[PDB]
Amino acid sequence: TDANFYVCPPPTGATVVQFEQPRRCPTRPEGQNYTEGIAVVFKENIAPYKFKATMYYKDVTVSQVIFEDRAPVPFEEVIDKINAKGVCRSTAKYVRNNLETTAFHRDDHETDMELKPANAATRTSRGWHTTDTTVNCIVEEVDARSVYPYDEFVLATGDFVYMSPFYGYREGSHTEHTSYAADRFKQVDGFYARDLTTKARATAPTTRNLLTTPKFTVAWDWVPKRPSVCTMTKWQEVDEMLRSEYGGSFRFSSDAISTTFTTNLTEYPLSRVDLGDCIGKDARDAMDRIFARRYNATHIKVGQPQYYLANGGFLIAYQPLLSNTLAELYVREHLREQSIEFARLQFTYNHIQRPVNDMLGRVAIAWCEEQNHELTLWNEARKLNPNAIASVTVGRRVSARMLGDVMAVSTCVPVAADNVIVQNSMRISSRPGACYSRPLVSFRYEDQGPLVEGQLGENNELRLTRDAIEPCTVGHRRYFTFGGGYVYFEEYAYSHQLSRADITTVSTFIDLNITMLEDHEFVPLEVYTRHEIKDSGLLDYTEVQRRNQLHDLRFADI
Amino acid sequence: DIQMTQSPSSLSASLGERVSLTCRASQDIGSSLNWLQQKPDGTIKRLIYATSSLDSGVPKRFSGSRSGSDYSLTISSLESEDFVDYYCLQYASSPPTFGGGTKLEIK
Amino acid sequence: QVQLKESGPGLVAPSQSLSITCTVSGFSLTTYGVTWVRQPPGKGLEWLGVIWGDGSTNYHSDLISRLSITKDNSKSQVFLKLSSLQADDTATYYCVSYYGYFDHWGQGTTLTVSS
Ligand SMILES: *[C@@H]1O[C@H](CO)[C@@H](O[C@@H]2O[C@H](CO)[C@@H](O[C@@H]3O[C@H](CO)[C@@H](O)[C@H](O)[C@@H]3O)[C@H](O)[C@H]2NC(C)=O)[C@H](O)[C@H]1NC(C)=O
Ligand SMILES: *[C@@H]1O[C@H](CO)[C@@H](O[C@@H]2O[C@H](CO)[C@@H](O)[C@H](O)[C@H]2NC(C)=O)[C@H](O)[C@H]1NC(C)=O
Ligand SMILES: *[C@@H]1O[C@H](CO)[C@@H](O)[C@H](O)[C@H]1NC(C)=O
Ligand SMILES: *[C@@H]1O[C@H](CO)[C@@H](O)[C@H](O)[C@H]1NC(C)=O
Repeated sequence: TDANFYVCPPPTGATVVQFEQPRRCPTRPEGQNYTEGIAVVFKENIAPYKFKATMYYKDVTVSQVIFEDRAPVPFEEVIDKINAKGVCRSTAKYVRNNLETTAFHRDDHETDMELKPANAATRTSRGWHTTDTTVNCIVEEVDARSVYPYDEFVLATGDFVYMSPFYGYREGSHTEHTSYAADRFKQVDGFYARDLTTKARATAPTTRNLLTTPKFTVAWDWVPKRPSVCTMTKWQEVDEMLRSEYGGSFRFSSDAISTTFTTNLTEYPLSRVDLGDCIGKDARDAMDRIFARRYNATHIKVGQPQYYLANGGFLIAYQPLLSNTLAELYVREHLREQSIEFARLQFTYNHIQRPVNDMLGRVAIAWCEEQNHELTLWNEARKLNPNAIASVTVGRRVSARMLGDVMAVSTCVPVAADNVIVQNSMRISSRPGACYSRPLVSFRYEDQGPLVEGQLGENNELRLTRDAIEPCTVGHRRYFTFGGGYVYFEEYAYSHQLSRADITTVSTFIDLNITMLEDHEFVPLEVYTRHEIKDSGLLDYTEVQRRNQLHDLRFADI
Repeated sequence: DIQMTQSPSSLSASLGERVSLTCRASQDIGSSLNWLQQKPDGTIKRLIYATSSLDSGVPKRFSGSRSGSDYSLTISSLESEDFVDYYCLQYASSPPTFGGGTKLEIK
Repeated sequence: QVQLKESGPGLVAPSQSLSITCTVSGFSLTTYGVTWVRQPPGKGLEWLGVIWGDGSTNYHSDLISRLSITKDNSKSQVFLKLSSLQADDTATYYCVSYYGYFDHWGQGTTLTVSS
């Protein structure tokens, strides 16, 4: 078998995911009225609306070697030159030194030229341009997303558009939010699209919107707003959650959520809203399902469920429970007082509540300490390799990088293994003494498509930039992941390919049956007579920490 | 779901008389409300959209407005053809729901 | 300009599966959706479902178990399906586009369920 390759692009920042941090676990339990039970937490339905938008812009530069900037394209040029004929006007207008100025392509004359598809781009992010003073016209199709407020929508490039995607004039959408002058927007009725790759023209009309931002022109199809779905969505069904009362506020804790919620001790009147049919129905249905799964044989329900609004925008549904052993103590004590109703009886017998408070207290503290141990370790690995940590946290291969203290994320494009080829050598002939640290690769996004140049990354990743170069060494030997198996390289030359099952695996935590042997270092004689560094494998943490120390010494020498 | 209540179920008026209808929503729907008209043969036509925005080519006599949680439709002068069915419709929350309907008859 | 026309059997037996196709022109189905509405004899209108530009669809809670809608973008036709038809299913079905919110409506087809 062979795994699919991935060409992960660099995220621009359209999607930023903050990540949780450690907490202050109490040294000794202090919460009152401890109790276990089932819970279902609901998150605010952000209602993400995704759509594709076309971006237009031009580039202008001076041939003397200066003054390079970007500017948008007017509306008439997009709907007449580009839409009707797929061509861009040669002349371009811009502001230079706070003064109106113009330019032309090679200063030839006022003419028109057709647009051509981008050389590499992506199959899902098609783009076009007029050329691979100088003027260039560029048109690109990118994705866009909007949230419940629908006041702004972010493009795939990371730039926000302060305007509602549903704004228009066809269906009285003038009331929609907008932050641009009336002269900066235009809507066309009966508009027909034209795929520049084929120029076959659209088959049916689609009203098109057009906006001109200070840096580019954006256009998207105006679609009526869909009916609003339920305002809340099930975030996660908690199998077990402990509730504690302290400081006039409840405290909910779990082992899987890794977060503590706080409420005002008053049940939110869910009945006040007619959405109970969406939340009350889904919530109650989950309580019985979880209860029948494991609590039907050992626990008993205590009254009807409860709903509370927690800090951060979460709605927590609750169903307090108590073990059969604790139930025996309550009924036994109740019989003494008599000389069946668990509600309005729990927390009454202080002597019976004293041991359970301490018992459940250790469980809550244990989860908090364990979660802090995992959170601090997870956060460190996240900074060390956001690609692997981001991919596992979402269940699919994903690209990500840290934009300071927040992590930007984007999706990766997969490519089949039969569409990639690896070069036979990793040495660069342009300059001796330097060679690529990883094998070079050439591939195509799809079968029969154009070939592109790139470099092999980690975990079948395909890098579009060939920059992983390093001073070369003697006795080189490395294994690189390539599809299902591995590709072996020695002395910066392709040797052969081997499968995944041809190498010893240590899947288990501890394996003492490794038939290892005392390796004897064998260095070529050129290391002594020519003083050329010998191979040392990838840099260990101390090696990189020690390697930069030498750089400081070299700088001091200089 | 949002339930729409239309009143009156029926109305009596003379030719050229000024009449008005009212439709109330159980929950807030904003300006997302439309008024429809059905011909005797079953043909359905839209009169007012998005709360008081006259439809393309609709007669000027038709109109609409909002008053708090109550939405209404008004006809300046009634013609012999306007004596047909009318229904209020909302589309703010899923699923869209129609009103109880109103029939206009001669007085 | 936009127009919609329905096409169905007109008469069907109870407990069988219904099939109606609505031909629409004036807008692309790849970007805009189509809604279905019915009206039994003497009663008001009733919403059935809707199919947006994408493959997503929404159905009424009283007909989700039996209602099903599909489409073809090349032919600009939307297929309506309804299984396990009862006696009260007799009603005039209409297909209403989303070029607007509910701007254009079709003529409608009168369907009757009886053996
Ligand atoms: C738990 O209860 C506290 C205390 O009642 C809630 O905090 C209170 O929240 C309200 C809004 O819900 C705040 O009122 C607003 O405050 C400012 C002026 O302070 C102003 O923007 C508005 O005119 C309005 O009055 C109120 O100040 C605030 N009180 C305190 C002491 O912070 C809290 O929201 C409740 N939490 C939950 C999760 O239900
Ligand atoms: C733990 O729960 C018990 C039972 O609800 C609370 O004791 C009651 O408190 C109310 C006021 O909140 C009094 O009117 C009752 O008389 C108390 N006793 C009973 C038997 O209901 C107790 O306050 C809770 N503990 C904390 C720390 O809030
Ligand atoms: C709980 O267990 C009892 C005893 O076996 C059984 O009769 C009952 O159906 C169970 N209830 C649920 C909801 O699983
Ligand atoms: C090899 O594995 C066997 C079990 O298969 C184990 O008992 C034995 O100790 C292992 N030998 C070494 C040297 O680790």
